[PDB]
Amino acid sequence: TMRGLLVGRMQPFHRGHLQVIKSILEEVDELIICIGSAQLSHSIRDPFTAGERVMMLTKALSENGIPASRYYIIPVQDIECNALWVGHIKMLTPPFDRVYSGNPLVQRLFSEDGYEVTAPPLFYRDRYSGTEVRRRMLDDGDWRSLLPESVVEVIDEINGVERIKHLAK
Amino acid sequence: TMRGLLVGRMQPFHRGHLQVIKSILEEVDELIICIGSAQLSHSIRDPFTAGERVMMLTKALSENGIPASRYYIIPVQDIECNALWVGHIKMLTPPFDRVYSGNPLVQRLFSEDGYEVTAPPLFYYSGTEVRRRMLDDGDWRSLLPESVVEVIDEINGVERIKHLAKK
Amino acid sequence: TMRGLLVGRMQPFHRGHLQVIKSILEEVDELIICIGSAQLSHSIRDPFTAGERVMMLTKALSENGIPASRYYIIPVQDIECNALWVGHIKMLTPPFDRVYSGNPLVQRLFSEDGYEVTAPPLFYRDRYSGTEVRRRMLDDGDWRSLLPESVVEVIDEINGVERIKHLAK
Amino acid sequence: TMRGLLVGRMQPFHRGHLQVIKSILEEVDELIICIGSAQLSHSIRDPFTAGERVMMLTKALSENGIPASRYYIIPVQDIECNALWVGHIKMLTPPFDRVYSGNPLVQRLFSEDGYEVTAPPLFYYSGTEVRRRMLDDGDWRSLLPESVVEVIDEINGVERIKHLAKK
Amino acid sequence: TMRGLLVGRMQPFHRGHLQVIKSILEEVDELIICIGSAQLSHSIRDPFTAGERVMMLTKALSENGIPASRYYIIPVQDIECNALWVGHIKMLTPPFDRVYSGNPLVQRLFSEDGYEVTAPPLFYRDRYSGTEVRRRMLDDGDWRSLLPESVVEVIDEINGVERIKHLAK
Amino acid sequence: TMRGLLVGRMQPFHRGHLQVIKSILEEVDELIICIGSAQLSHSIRDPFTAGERVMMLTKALSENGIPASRYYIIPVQDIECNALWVGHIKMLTPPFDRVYSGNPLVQRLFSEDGYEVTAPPLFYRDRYSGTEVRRRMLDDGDWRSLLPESVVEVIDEINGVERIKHLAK
Ligand SMILES: NC(=O)c1ccc[n+]([C@@H]2O[C@H](COP(=O)([O-])OP(=O)(O)OC[C@H]3O[C@@H](n4cnc5c(N)ncnc54)[C@H](OP(=O)(O)O)[C@@H]3O)[C@@H](O)[C@H]2O)c1
Ligand SMILES: NC(=O)c1ccc[n+]([C@@H]2O[C@H](COP(=O)([O-])OP(=O)(O)OC[C@H]3O[C@@H](n4cnc5c(N)ncnc54)[C@H](OP(=O)(O)O)[C@@H]3O)[C@@H](O)[C@H]2O)c1
Ligand SMILES: NC(=O)c1ccc[n+]([C@@H]2O[C@H](COP(=O)([O-])OP(=O)(O)OC[C@H]3O[C@@H](n4cnc5c(N)ncnc54)[C@H](OP(=O)(O)O)[C@@H]3O)[C@@H](O)[C@H]2O)c1
Ligand SMILES: NC(=O)c1ccc[n+]([C@@H]2O[C@H](COP(=O)([O-])OP(=O)(O)OC[C@H]3O[C@@H](n4cnc5c(N)ncnc54)[C@H](OP(=O)(O)O)[C@@H]3O)[C@@H](O)[C@H]2O)c1
Ligand SMILES: NC(=O)c1ccc[n+]([C@@H]2O[C@H](COP(=O)([O-])OP(=O)(O)OC[C@H]3O[C@@H](n4cnc5c(N)ncnc54)[C@H](OP(=O)(O)O)[C@@H]3O)[C@@H](O)[C@H]2O)c1
Ligand SMILES: NC(=O)c1ccc[n+]([C@@H]2O[C@H](COP(=O)([O-])OP(=O)(O)OC[C@H]3O[C@@H](n4cnc5c(N)ncnc54)[C@H](OP(=O)(O)O)[C@@H]3O)[C@@H](O)[C@H]2O)c1
Repeated sequence: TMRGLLVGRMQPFHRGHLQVIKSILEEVDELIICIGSAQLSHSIRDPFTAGERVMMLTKALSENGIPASRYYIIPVQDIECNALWVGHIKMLTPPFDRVYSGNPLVQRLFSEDGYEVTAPPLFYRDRYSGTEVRRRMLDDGDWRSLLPESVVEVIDEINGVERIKHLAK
Repeated sequence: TMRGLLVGRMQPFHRGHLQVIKSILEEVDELIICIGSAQLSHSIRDPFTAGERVMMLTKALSENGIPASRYYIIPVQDIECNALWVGHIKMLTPPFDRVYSGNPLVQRLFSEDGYEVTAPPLFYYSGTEVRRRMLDDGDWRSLLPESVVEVIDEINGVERIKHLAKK
Repeated sequence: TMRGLLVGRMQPFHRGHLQVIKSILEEVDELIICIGSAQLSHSIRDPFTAGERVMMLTKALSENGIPASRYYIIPVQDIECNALWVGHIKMLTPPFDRVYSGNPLVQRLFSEDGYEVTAPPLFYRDRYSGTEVRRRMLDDGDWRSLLPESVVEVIDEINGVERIKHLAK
Repeated sequence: TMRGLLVGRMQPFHRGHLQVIKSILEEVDELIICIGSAQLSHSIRDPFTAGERVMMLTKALSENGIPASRYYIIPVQDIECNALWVGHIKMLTPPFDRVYSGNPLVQRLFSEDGYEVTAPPLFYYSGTEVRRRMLDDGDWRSLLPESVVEVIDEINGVERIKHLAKK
Repeated sequence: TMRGLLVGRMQPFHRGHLQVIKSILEEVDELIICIGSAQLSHSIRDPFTAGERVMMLTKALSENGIPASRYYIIPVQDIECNALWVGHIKMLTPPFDRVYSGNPLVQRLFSEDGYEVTAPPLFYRDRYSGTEVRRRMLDDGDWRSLLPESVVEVIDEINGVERIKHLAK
Repeated sequence: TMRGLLVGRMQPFHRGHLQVIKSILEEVDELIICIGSAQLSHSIRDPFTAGERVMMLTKALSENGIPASRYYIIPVQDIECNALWVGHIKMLTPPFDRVYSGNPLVQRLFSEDGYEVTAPPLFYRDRYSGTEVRRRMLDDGDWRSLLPESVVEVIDEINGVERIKHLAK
């Protein structure tokens, strides 16, 4: 059993993330998906709580017919010590074989701990990113079209738009 | 629409826990399952890491016919302040309506925060017996779902607990 | 200006504590009162939150005609490092000259940091202590008579008795 | 019976803050005053310790005619999780009914937790001006209650901030 | 370069520890010595601070002619997650190859992380242990004969006996 | 016995630091050397772990013939409360008499706690500083000539150049 790992803030989870995830699922048996910076919420850059993001991911992966036997969803708080972050991830996750990240720090930390590391198989453009999603939530643009419907429903339930607009005053 | 919450150490996850979970799923649309004391591992009482327990639960709920749309699995570290623990849980979980616990402290903490609280529908198969059988070469496997046994083989759980029990 | 310091869990604040406080106020201009183990609540030994204990002290000292200019009330969480606890107290409090404690560890920590340390001027018996108060709350004894009335009112408002009884099941 | 809450860094406590407080006390029976960012000291922006600020507030509210039965003064450290901060405040404070803040984050956090929230009744005297005058030998004293000036003399606040502003 | 690691509380550092250290130095080029439970001080079981123990070890190893090029002395606080403790040690130390410990937990944690683990080459009897040292400090026994002279000098300077006696009241 | 204290990040330890250390050793019997920001690693500004820096200092001071009896090397994590940092240092170190620092904050914190504070006896120019070392590591300049040979050897073993280059992508 070959297990990959992916880590991202997912503020919020959007179609870009999902596309990356599906691409990774072509080359691993199971994917561990870590929601990074789980401690950060209620800012313009990081509006949603760990729990809200768990909800988004859990619903999105279920709505798209990905079998539950092929993924794990795990919130992970940042820590002060970079040299310990890999150990922190390992404690919170099933054993894994390969890490997917385009981030140099994430790459290097996992590589120094002896893991295989590769870039994600797909890169999405800025117009489909979290920054664009949040900007559209703020400016009454079409944020919904950038997200799976199951994520839009989470955002409606938790009043995500009202939250982010209030925080931008 | 109606979401329940359950919290336990699950050291390890056994057929008892699964029976309770299925029973709760007859009363709620979705169940949030929190793995408590996520920080504790590598002792006789708490042998498995948070990650290992996430793995056990994820596999066990998938192997049994439970749709993924009906549960969430969330590791939760203990904190020093009891008066903050409910807030900690809330931050880490989807919104929920009702808590299932037989533990007086858990009940009272959630009750003071305005949640409906009730005992689990079923009382049972115990973690103490599972761990004792792992230590004494008893039939621990029969107390667990097969998917959990497979996790324990992969992570060398028995060897771990036996080593930790030395002098 | 001569400033004393006193530290206790005050679970809850009872007439014994108050008697000690009044005795200390005969020999200092101002008394800093620290509520220790501020992080502990919702147990048989430590039922009340920091905030609840602040309330108890603030009300009790006001009801008994002690002028506000003569005291400070400060919640203090325990820390893991004993060697740092005095520094932690100092950061959270006004400057002070003398510490009142009968506890050997508290005495020694403050003495090693160069403070004058003395035992409290009065010692109350076990039958008037927090242990007796909590035991009476549990067993339907006369807990009210061990407390100032203003503290009884705090306990009624926060449902302290119901809390402690539930926790003892 | 009706309890308000106010939160600010109070670096230092000045006549502005006191005016706001007196104005709030016309609308509530009791006011909980939280000294925020209690962990920050010894910078140009945040020169004073939690303890020093507790001292300033305690003395200033006593010197002005405010009865002790009408307020509580509580230092509160910042925490990493915004979603926990309200729970943190609640643990450290008496129960309260209404929050006074002009800060959008503070407003929204308390509002999501079910509290009534409103802007302070008065907008003003600023901490930035006080600190600038301490640094540049201006008339900082006139911006503060006399009891606060006395705290700052005792703790050598001016000398501290001047030393910290060096190269 | 073959590097060993040893970890102990060293409350205080005594001749037994030193004997073990010298035996280990016959088998490795360099020895990393970690002072565990660095956060604990001012109790009967753990009287000395991290700093005081660093002082004891530094002085003792220098007085006994062990070259400075052959050891490292590193204080290490305990952490709540056993699954992170090895990562915590690794962050605070030079790279190492082999761990010396008789403790089952320490053995298993390091072993799971891929390190070679072995028992210490020598075991000292109870009569020469920290427990006996501390007991003799309390009861006016001959504690000095159980410690290197350089450690005795540290304990005199920091008033260690006076401390532990006060804490036992 | 007169004991000084020095604190710096030492990212990495270079000849400038060593020169300052030797100058201080003309004025004190013993020097406590604290490695500050011990929690920070794996960034352009702070590339090396606490352990790696302990290794650099231990090797450099031993290669240059400074007797082991004249120094202590101690990693110190930053903390959020400036008013506690001196207490944190004191817990982790032997007792000391005088602090050497050019940093206003460090000076004032120690000074408020009653310590004698002075500037270091020597100031090295920017061209010999950590910033210049790290810049040369990144840009294939002569970084080696700015460090003691023992430190170069540490950096080769831990692949420090490869690390910092990867982190700069
Ligand atoms: N010491 C520690 O605690 C530590 C150390 C290292 C990393 N971490 C954490 O690990 C998490 C992940 O690190 P990160 O740097 O990747 O943070 P991140 O928040 O996930 O940022 C990565 C950036 O790249 C974008 N991105 C990710 N995958 C992409 C793809 N396939 N194509 C295009 N753009 C892509 C993201 O866009 P979107 O805005 O669309 O998501 C985001 O703008 C973070 O929470 C970080 O804080 C923690
Ligand atoms: N401040 C804080 O951090 C805080 C505050 C409150 C609670 N917590 C945490 O929350 C968790 C919940 O506490 P808990 O005591 O309920 O969990 P627990 O540690 O799993 O203990 C419950 C005990 O009752 C058993 N049990 C649970 N459900 C049962 C059922 N339906 N029938 C029969 N037996 C049942 C368990 O058996 P098994 O061994 O077989 O599972 C276990 O022995 C703990 O991890 C605790 O640390 C933390
Ligand atoms: N590292 C750290 O964080 C650290 C280090 C040292 C101390 N502390 C904290 O400092 C606080 C105070 O320490 P403590 O040992 O005094 O704890 P404590 O909870 O205040 O206990 C002292 C005991 O003596 C009793 N007592 C106090 N004053 C008395 C008097 N005048 N006459 C008779 N009985 C009296 C108290 O009785 P009642 O039950 O009636 O109150 C209690 O039973 C605690 O919260 C402790 O945790 C923390
Ligand atoms: N997660 C967390 O830990 C968390 C989350 C939210 C907030 N907080 C904390 O809570 C505190 C509250 O935030 P805050 O931004 O309101 O406090 P703040 O840091 O005091 O900032 C408010 C600013 O507005 C000014 N101000 C306040 N009330 C005013 C009034 N009635 N009229 C005119 N100006 C007024 C203050 O001036 P002066 O300088 O003169 O006082 C200050 O410049 C902060 O310490 C923050 O760190 C923490
Ligand atoms: N999660 C975590 O933070 C974590 C996990 C594992 C371990 N640790 C820490 O690691 C450190 C070391 O663990 P430990 O279990 O070895 O603790 P320890 O307290 O340093 O040693 C345990 C006992 O063994 C004795 N001993 C050690 N070496 C001996 C020898 N060669 N011959 C005879 N007796 C010997 C010690 O004697 P003396 O009294 O003479 O010293 C002590 O009584 C501790 O600080 C522990 O807290 C931390
Ligand atoms: N609350 C807290 O946790 C707290 C409070 C205060 C300070 N600290 C910590 O204390 C440590 C030391 O503070 P610092 O401000 O001195 O930081 P630093 O980063 O160690 O030094 C500051 C700068 O001064 C340079 N420098 C040092 N000594 C010099 C000399 N003799 N001649 C010329 N340049 C010299 C350093 O050069 P190089 O680049 O060559 O090294 C560096 O560029 C830091 O780790 C800091 O984080 C922590």
